Amino acid sequence: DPAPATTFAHLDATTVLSRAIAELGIYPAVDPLDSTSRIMDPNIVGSEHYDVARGVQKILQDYKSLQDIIAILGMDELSEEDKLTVSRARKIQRFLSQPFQVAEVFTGHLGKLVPLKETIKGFQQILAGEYDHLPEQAFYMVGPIEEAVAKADKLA
Amino acid sequence: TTGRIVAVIGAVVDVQFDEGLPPILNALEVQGRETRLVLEVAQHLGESTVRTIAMDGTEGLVRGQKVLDSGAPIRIPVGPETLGRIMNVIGEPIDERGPIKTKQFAAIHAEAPEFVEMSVEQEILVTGIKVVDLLAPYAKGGKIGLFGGAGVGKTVLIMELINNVAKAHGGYSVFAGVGERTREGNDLYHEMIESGVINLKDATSKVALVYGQMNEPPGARARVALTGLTVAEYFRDQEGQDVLLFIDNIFRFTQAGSEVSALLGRIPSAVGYQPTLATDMGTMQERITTTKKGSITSVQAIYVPADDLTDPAPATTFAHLDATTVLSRAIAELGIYPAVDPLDSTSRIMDPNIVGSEHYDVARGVQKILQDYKSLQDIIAILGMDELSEEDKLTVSRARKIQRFLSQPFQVAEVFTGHLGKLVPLKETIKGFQQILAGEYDHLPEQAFYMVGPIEEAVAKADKLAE
Amino acid sequence: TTGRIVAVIGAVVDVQFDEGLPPILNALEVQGRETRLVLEVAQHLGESTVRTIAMDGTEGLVRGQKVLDSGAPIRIPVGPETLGRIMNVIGEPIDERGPIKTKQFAAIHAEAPEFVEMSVEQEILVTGIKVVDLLAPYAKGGKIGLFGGAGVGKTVLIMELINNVAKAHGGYSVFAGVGERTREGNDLYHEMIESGVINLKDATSKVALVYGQMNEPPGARARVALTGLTVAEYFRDQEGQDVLLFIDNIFRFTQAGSEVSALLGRIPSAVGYQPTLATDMGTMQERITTTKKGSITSVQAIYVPADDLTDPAPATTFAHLDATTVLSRAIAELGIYPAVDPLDSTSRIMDPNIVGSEHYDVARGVQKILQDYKSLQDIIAILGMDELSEEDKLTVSRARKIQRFLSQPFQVAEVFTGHLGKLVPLKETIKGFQQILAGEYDHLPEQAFYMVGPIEEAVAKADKLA
Amino acid sequence: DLEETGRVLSIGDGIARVHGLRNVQAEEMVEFSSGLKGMSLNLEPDNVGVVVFGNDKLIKEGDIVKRTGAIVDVPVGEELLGRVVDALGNAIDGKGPIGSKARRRVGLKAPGIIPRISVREPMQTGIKAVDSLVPIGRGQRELIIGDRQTGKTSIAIDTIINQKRFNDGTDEKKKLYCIYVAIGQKRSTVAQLVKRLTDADAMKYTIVVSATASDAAPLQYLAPYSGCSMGEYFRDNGKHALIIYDDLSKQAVAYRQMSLLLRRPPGREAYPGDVFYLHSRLLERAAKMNDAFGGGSLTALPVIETQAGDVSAYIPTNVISITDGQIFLETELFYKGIRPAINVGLSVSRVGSAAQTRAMKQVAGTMKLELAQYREVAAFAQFGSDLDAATQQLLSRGVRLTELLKQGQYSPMAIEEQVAVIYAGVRGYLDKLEPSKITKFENAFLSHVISQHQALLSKIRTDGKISEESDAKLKEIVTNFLAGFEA
Amino acid sequence: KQVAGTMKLELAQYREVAAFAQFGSDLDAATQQLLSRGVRLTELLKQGQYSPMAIEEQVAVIYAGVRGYLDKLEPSKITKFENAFLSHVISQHQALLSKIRTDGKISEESDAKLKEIVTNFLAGFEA
Amino acid sequence: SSDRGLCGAIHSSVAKQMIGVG
Ligand SMILES: Nc1ncnc2c1ncn2[C@@H]1O[C@H](COP(=O)(O)OP(=O)(O)NP(=O)(O)O)[C@@H](O)[C@H]1O
Ligand SMILES: Nc1ncnc2c1ncn2[C@@H]1O[C@H](COP(=O)(O)OP(=O)(O)O)[C@@H](O)[C@H]1O
Ligand SMILES: [Mg+2]
Ligand SMILES: [Mg+2]
Repeated sequence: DPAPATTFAHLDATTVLSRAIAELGIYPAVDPLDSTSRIMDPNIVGSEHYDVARGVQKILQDYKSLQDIIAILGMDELSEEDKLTVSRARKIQRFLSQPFQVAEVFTGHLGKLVPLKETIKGFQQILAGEYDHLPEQAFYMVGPIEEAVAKADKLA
Repeated sequence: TTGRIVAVIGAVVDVQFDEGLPPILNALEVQGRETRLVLEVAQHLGESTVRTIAMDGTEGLVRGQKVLDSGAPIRIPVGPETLGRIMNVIGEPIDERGPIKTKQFAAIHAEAPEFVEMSVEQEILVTGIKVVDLLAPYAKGGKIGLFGGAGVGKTVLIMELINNVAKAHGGYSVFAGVGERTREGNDLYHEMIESGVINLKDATSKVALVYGQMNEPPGARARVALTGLTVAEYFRDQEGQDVLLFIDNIFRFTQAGSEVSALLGRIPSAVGYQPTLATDMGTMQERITTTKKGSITSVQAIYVPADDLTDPAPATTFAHLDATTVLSRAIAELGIYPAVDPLDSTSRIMDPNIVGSEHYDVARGVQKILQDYKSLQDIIAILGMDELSEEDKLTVSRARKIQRFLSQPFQVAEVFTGHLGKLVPLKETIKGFQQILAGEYDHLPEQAFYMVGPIEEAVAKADKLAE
Repeated sequence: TTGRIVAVIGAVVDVQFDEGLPPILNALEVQGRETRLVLEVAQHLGESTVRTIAMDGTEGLVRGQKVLDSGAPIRIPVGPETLGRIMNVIGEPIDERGPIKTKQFAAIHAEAPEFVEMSVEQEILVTGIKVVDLLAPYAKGGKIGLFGGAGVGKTVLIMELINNVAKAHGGYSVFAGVGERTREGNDLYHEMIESGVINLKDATSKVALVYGQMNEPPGARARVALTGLTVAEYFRDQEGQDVLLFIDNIFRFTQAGSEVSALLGRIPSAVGYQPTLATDMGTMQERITTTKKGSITSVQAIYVPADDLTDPAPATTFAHLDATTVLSRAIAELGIYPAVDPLDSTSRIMDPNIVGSEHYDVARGVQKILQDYKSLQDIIAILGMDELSEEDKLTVSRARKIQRFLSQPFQVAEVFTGHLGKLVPLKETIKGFQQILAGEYDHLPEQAFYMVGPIEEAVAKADKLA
Repeated sequence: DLEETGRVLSIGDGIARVHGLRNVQAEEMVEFSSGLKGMSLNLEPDNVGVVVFGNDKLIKEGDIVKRTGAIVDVPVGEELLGRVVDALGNAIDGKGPIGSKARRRVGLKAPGIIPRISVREPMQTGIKAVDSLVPIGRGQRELIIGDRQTGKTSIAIDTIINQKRFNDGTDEKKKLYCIYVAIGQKRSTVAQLVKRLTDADAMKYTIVVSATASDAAPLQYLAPYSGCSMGEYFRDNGKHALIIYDDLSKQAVAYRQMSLLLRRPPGREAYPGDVFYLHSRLLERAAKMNDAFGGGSLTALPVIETQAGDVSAYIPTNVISITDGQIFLETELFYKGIRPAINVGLSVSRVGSAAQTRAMKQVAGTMKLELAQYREVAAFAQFGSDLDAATQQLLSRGVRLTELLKQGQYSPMAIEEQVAVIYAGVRGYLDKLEPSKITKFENAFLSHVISQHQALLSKIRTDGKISEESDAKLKEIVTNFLAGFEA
Repeated sequence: KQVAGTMKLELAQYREVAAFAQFGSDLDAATQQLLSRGVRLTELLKQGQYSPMAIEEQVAVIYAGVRGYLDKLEPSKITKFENAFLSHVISQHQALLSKIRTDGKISEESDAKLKEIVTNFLAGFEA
Repeated sequence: SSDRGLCGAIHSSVAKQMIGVG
């Protein structure tokens, strides 16, 4: 639409929210492949931050490309390599969600603030395959990665 | 009689005449310009004011500037003396080689040849291009159209046709650059000096050139096709000769008109076009024809806006042709060149009583296997190749090979392919495809058939791919 | 008074009057013509000039040609004398049987019955057709969407509704052919004559016919529905009847409105429809209703452009429908007549608060069993019939019996078939289907319920077979 | 005299704004001082908007325009037969003046509701797919529709060519005069058209009305009506006429040009609000007259070009809804080898059986059913090896009837030749024959029955159907032939 | 041109075949080679920002790919290879790059020198 | 298992557990 379309070029960082992401219960409903920042640059944020980000984005994009196949035929027709991208991506999607202090009435969780270093580490670790043993739901609506672990344990 | 400019909005100029009113289509001459500025009368507005479109830029024009009625439409030089020469919309030489010393001139507006002047003769014009020759062959004196969106291969294909057909043509050729790239005109000009079809030193030139490219304002692109056409019309009648007419790109005639349509006070028709789109095209296209007096083989590159063949412009053009070559971006995206859609290209002479039942039966066989493969594509693409009948996967492998055997390295395309260009005679094209259909090369791999000339080269390449 | 033509642009004519102006919606008679040329005032342009929409061709008209203001809208002959007659939009007979001798005339534009004039109650208008009355029943003064087309027994269903409404409710019918194809209007005419609902000899005619044919100007086609409705309004207002009004077809009413609107220079709305789409539809549909005096119940054939139910035309129409009768080509091929799809056809009044708990639960039970029967049909082609459970064998049996008991011979189709027609009362319809579900006729053969009226004839047919 | 004459105020794009002419009638033919005609489509308070029948260069501001007492009518009659004329009935074949003795207005009301009887008499196309599954009757309007280059004109040409077998005959009832209206086409395309009809010996009973791409918009607009009135002459005089409008898509475009430039309001796709009316009033003039009116008939085959299969676009929607049925052609059927490219699932004639003879009626019902049963299972084919014999049979019978509906161009068949061919398929004689061999089989089989069983073909015609005796005959002809075929 | 002259059409055929083979079903030696080559060139065409490459360095990198010398190197290693390879030829072989740049071509001598560099480097790299 | 796929996790399930049949 002309109005939003024209606004993009006025911004140094865009957060694009998506109704489809919201409807999946993912809040904040950020489209992690449509939101950009002019400082997402290895020379500004450092190569580690930059690499984890590009990594997360690649696994999410790879997941997205597999979704036509998944919707018709389902999980079962995927190679073992694809099933792993799907499972890691789905855990990453969930770990992108976060309980807001301001939205506590709606989440039913206590609002959380994750320091940058711990954000990088949590996703760095999911990408490294370190929690391929943990269930999806454990990554949903938590703060730091430690909370995901403790949530997995509590799922007995 | 003398008139005065009263309004200038873009290409559209209003001129008031106190005495005699110039009739519609008349060429007016703007006084006090460095270079000749022609205005063509479009409408009589009332109150002794005519509305005109300009044939060159209107910058510098002043309200009140004097304008003279020439007394006639735009008249251009026609005859042998236009051969080897480059003209613009208004018949001025643009090759810096001086005057075009013709005995006679012709108005660029003229009536279409009557129904009684029509010919029904149609014999095949072989090109050496596999997909064309096999599936949708050209006829001598016929109207040929090359449809395609942006960058799919219209011009390369038309340059290959000039290479394969015009170079060795006995009579005369006309090439009309219509709203296209100046770079391509310079390219073509120097390639024809090189090949001798244009000679700058003697009188052996066989090609007249007429150019009104996309650096020109719309009035010029709107008429420059008429200019080329008129040159060809002369060679057809006043010499009775076999004329080749090439136009790249005839859409630009229609686009030009759409550019000025609103300033001429028209309610837009669908998709932003002039309401007159079809009649405009009609009185133009009906002149591009073979008659009893002589033969024009016309090849017209036809731009397809937004890749959409239903766009009023290309859609209305189809009915004017005897053979249609349709280019596709989906096919070109595959590396298949020429990017001819073998299921969307047609010819009037694709008839067993004309090409013989052998040519016909193979052509229809080729299309059937491509249509069958197409009808399986989206299906097996998600449901598995192994779940197929042993004769289904035989058509799938054969169609995939035929798809590739339809591709061809063009002489004109050497800078794009890295392959030497190939010309394939008709019988060899028929034979080759006939053979793949009969199962004769199921042992050969797909890629052997990709980007080659005759079928023996598919065999040679198969040996080279082994080791 | 008398005005002069100042402009003619196709079917739009501008008339200038020297004294008082005809108000909008007035009919104007053009002078100096072979046949009548009515112009309907659409706007007051200022400067004593009105813009009109022509009810026929404007070929031959001169600027200056005299035009007589009739003083009112289009007024047409109304009453029992219009029955069995065919008229056009402006009230003229087009059946070549001479003048329509009515004492009354009525203006084709009238406002909807006022809020106080409304019935606060919803009643079934019993058709005596089993599928309709049981599963998707008609509402007194409501609107029904008829989905069908050719070959599905549509003309027979119409002719029978005309018949059954006269027989059960003492109500007359009106058929309004909006965009009637001339060929099909003739055929329809003779089919009615052949079936009896029109009678040229005596005066038993049950339907009045109003044709707005395809080759007529937009205005004519846009107004015929009103003309038809006006005829029908006579029988409600003056004779207290539960009337039937057929509109064939409602989409063409909408499209004529779209055309007229385009001709008057009005900017088109979404999907190119008239900006007044909803009001055009509203001011006509609201006339179809139950008043304190009687009711008009309308059956309206619906074309769904591009098979899009969200298209402005059907969307707007659906706002007014109280039920749908869906005629199915699949159903007809199974020999089931009427070819009503029992699961696709719906009704707003299928509600125990309206039709009663017993009518409701039997219809639901019928729907449930026909829904269940389909679920097992995949297992039918695979496992065969003798692999089902004793409960599931019994549902297949009962559902197959229900399907056939939904078929009904029509009186209007006696000539074609020889079979005697049936009009089943509501209580016998409910009773019949009530008992098949209970398992009171499981012992009976399946073909005994086919082409039968009441459940007693299902028993008499079963006894008759060897 | 500003009552009988006027002067041109402004002229452009085929529209002359004329001052005066106070007495002109709406749609009256006026004349410019150069001799060009015009039609008075807009009568406005201070000008007449005149639509120009020729090139604008010949009209200037201040030119005198005259009412002539002219009337928009066309030459009419049997002297038009074998002739090529323009929109107005002028000869363009160059064989001198039409010898016309009667004239008829181009704009006239269609027969009302009463002068008609049901459509009953077969209008025989000679195309197996059509006569069997989409049958056409005299008085019907049946739409031929599809994207470009799908075979639309061919359906019409073969229909015209077919009538020779009746016109050479001595039964008058069965004869059919043909009118082909070319709208917006190129002259050389029309030439090839008349050449084909001439070689087929079809021109002697055909009138060709042609308003080609360079003819002014109004001529292209009038042409169908002109051709129509020439057919009404036959219809109104106890005779039968066929008219092809090729095409109505182009006619609409031409009228749109005019309405837009007359500054009438644009609607969907920029078409005006009277374009449905334009076509509806043309097509209603096809009719089957009752015996009181001579019993004549006019059958219309309008052609419509769709864009990328969009039957829900504006003009297609109009003409689809106006007509009595549609023959839908498809590109993908065409290249699959299904030619004529008729979609049998979608095509429909609402007249139907009423327009078939008992012989065809018989075999066609079984074919319709078995093709419909085929269509349901059609997708189980290429992805089916482990099918039950019941659905294996439906597929086999289906692919084989599909082959029998294929037909060459320019060779329409007699109804009894058609039933003989369909008989072979519907009775199961070709079930074991390989699909690829069916077309060869039919040609050969038909050549045989025509050569050696003229009396059997004579019988199926005389009897009106296939009797037990004809059935027996066919059984033994087919079986032995098929045996010989697979030898 | 010498190295990239057929590559565009080749990459277009590779992408088509990569899609058609998307379901891992027994492929002939021809298409399996096209796939192997295709995936590898794709890796060579990746590039960071702010370090545009001199033509001769582009040529040497592409050369490695189009001549098949990397057909067995694991695709995920191609980038690490290119930078390693490139820094080697920049310091050690300024003479070869110089000649390619100056002559604007790969002579038969330069071709031989290049093959020797990449094959032996790649082996060292793959230890 | 078998040659034929498109049957859920039949083939993958035994392979995870794992001369073969199918
Ligand atoms: N039964 C048939 N068998 C083989 N070829 C056919 C058949 N019918 C038509 N054709 C050919 O198919 C092409 C298209 O036929 P045509 O009758 O021109 O279709 P159309 O839709 O009228 N084309 P256009 O008006 O140019 O868009 C022509 O080359 C015909 O000769
Ligand atoms: N026959 C061909 N062989 C190889 N490449 C081609 C061919 N035709 C086109 N191409 C590629 O596509 C480009 C666009 O072709 P061109 O003919 O200029 O497009 P247009 O259809 O816009 O005239 C060419 O410059 C070339 O790179
Ligand atoms: Mg080009
Ligand atoms: Mg055609």
